[PDB]
Amino acid sequence: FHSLRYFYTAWSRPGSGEPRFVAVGYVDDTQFVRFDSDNASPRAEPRAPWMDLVEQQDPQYWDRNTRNARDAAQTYRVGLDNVRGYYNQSEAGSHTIQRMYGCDVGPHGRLLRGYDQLAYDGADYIALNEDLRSWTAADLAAQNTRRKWEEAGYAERDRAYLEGECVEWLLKHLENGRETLLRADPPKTHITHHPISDREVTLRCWALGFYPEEITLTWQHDGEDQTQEMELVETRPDGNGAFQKWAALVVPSGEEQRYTCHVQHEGLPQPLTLRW
Amino acid sequence: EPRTPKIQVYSRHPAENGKPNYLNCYVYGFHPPQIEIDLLKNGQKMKTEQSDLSFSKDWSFYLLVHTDFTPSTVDEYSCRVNHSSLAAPHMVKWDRNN
Amino acid sequence: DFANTFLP
Repeated sequence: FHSLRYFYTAWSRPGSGEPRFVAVGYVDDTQFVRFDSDNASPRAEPRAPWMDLVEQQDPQYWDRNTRNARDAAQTYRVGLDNVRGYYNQSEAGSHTIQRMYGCDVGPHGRLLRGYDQLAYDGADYIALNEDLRSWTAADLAAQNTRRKWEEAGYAERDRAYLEGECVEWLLKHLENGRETLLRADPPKTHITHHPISDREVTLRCWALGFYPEEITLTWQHDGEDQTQEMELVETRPDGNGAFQKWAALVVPSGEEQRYTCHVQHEGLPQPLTLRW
Repeated sequence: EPRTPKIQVYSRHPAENGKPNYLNCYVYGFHPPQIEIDLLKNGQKMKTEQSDLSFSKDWSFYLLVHTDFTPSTVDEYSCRVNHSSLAAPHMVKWDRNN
Repeated sequence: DFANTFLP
């Protein structure tokens, strides 16, 4: 399946200026949009190639999304003071509101899940339920928001976007961005070798330039899986729009040939098996 | 209560010398969002570009900071991160094979 | 498009 997701962060800056508001959109693992409220006359801006064509495909796209983000930044600067009062916090400290919303779509452009979720200082605050008719508030302070949103009928407007508009734009981005988004790039894999002592040696299994981010790297010894024994770094961006990961075992010297690295990724034909 | 940034320093492409490359400092898993990230050439600061702030499912932020860089057969590259979860800035050196 | 934003 494919997903369109937006990530909002807003935070107060006591003693330095107004609150800051940053928005980024993503189709799957590719960022296509940003907004930063700290620019003079902040505009929504393209972060992926196919977005430099939306101006001729939808002549109003930038103006209405700019407008939308600017109102969002204004709404949350007030939301920061509302929520701070809910928790009876002073104006001295900085605090953070985050929002994550978007849609998961399977084949034939059909909606799987919609979601809209908010965090305050990094903890769950309020979330739209899977049925998109209702809200879950994480604590008593967030029930202030729940009652407001329920009375005002906001879940229905959220559902309207998530079911109609979120889906339609996922499709448009997928199609207009076919070459970037619909690709699956295999990893480029190799094994390096570092000894530490004479009874032990580090074997590091590398995966470079793959898209999407989803990947599994597994080390086996004689077919028995070494997951509990290995060192996996968290998958990292390569900076060109793909990702890197490595897995490493420390193995008895001389026995290198009894360890295999299994690599699974969505655009490999078959899971690969590598040795040194 | 702040969340401490994890920090990876690496090169986009497997490093050979004479090749101008891209040095990445990827810092992730942290909170609150205010943070400072620089790359340093032999201890002295560089000029880089920084990704747009985003966050993961657990609400922790991640940033990528990157610049053009040319390796040497010996020369020293590091990334300095300051965050409220740290008593002072941390500096992590870019090494050969990680 | 961005969704609408609702006031906490």
